[PDB]
Amino acid sequence: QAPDPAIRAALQSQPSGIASDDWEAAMQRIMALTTRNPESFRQQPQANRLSAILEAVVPSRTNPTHEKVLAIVNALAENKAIRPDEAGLVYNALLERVGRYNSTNVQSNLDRLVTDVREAVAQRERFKNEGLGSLVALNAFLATQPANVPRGQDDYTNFISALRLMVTEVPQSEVYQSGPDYFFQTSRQGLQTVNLSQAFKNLRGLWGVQAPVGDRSTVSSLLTPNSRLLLLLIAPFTDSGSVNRNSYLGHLLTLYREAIGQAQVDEQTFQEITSVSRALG
Amino acid sequence: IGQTAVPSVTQKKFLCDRVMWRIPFSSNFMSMGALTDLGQNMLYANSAHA
Repeated sequence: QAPDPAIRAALQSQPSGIASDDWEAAMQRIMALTTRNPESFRQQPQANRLSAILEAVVPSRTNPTHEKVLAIVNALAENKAIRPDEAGLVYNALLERVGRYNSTNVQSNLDRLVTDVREAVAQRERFKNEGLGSLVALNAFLATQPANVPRGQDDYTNFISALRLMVTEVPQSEVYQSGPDYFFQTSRQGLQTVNLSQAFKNLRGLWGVQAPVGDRSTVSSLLTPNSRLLLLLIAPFTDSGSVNRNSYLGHLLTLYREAIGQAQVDEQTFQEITSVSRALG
Repeated sequence: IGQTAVPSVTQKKFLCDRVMWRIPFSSNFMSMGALTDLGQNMLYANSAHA
């Protein structure tokens, strides 16, 4: 995950050993309460055994502002609001800004804001993992061509359901895209297998047309490879309404469900067959 | 000029007068907006320069 921004501020702005913050532990070095080594503080030279007692009995007061602001800047960098190389001049720009107008009011709403940016950073990784930015884009695409109005059969409803299901499931965040004009599904973020989904202008006239089963090479064998790719991509989400004779589209789905099956059982038997991988036959 | 033409040397010069010379403080010399890219870098630089 992306870390806690306030931890990553404190970790780079604060004392590495004992501070004038962790008073409770300093008063167990002093008083010999520390169960792991009681007599350690008793053996310090007077030169630092005595000044440590002073800072514990009358603590130094400090200004917390730089730790508040840096816990914002680290958050802005992680949320990608700013380039990481801007963090020194964004830190400075905020430090002068909040010092110029400094007050007890400002100091409180910096504190409010440090909690807010810490939560916003935790929320942003959820908002990338949940894929919602893709599910909204799919739900926008489904407004673009006749929703709930097929012609030859309503297996169109099952196929639309398989898109929503797939784009909810697939955890590399299959990206639905508005394009410049047409809507696209990218699948995996490395894009090799992108479908232009507004080019399911094929898969319009084909709902209900029965399979010409004896030979796939025939008059109605129309589909563009972009459309065959969409069928091959959704295939592991599709038994509902697609059984062979229900359409040529049903037949393609019954072949591609099993072609994916074949690919992953041939992987399971390839990674077996390649056992030696080196000369021995 | 002509057949009795004398040995010769050439002088090249130019004029542009209503103009005043310009040098844009821009990372390439084009007008890509009114507030130039280098003009913004110098805000984020938060520093004085001679």
